[PDB]
Amino acid sequence: DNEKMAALEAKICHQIEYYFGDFNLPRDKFLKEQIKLDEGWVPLEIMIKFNRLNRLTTDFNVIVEALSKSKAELMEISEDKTKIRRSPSKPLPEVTDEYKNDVKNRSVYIKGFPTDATLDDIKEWLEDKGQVLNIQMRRTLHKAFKGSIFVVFDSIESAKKFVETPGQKYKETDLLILFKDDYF
RNA sequence: UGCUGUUUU
Repeated sequence: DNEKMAALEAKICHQIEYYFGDFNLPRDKFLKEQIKLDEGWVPLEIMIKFNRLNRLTTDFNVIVEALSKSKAELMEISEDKTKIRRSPSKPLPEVTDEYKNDVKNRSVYIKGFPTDATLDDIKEWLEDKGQVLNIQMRRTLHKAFKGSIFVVFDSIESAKKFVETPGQKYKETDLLILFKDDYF
């Protein structure tokens, strides 16, 4: 059962690091508010209101233990273990031309998922395909999923590898895979 | 990053 706990804690790490990451934090009004009141410190009481974390755990001890063993070294834990924050060692990148051009060059468009596909289905599908930093499910005005996504890879190398892999499928369907540069 | 809408159409 120590095995299941370790796997649970990896997920908790990944989820919280996403929330405070480069691809969510700057567009996350609710998280931004909480981050201004203390020196970046946000209480665990408030973090467990985030739905994906909430399904993983509501136990403070499990979250604190997860982030202590994390290899990303993004999150710090307060002295009293009640609050977490993004390390002042990891500032948010200034959104420059260089930065956005660098993100664009490793961002990929994929179309051909079923419209009833969930984020968890897509994540499962992307597991062996390279380090992915963001998944954006493209939606209509009324919030129906189109069956296309934008994915941001860690490096152009890992994006290129993926884009150049021949006949990629989601179960049944052939996928259209394009650099976001090539999509309009 | 992105996406979205924006009548001094």
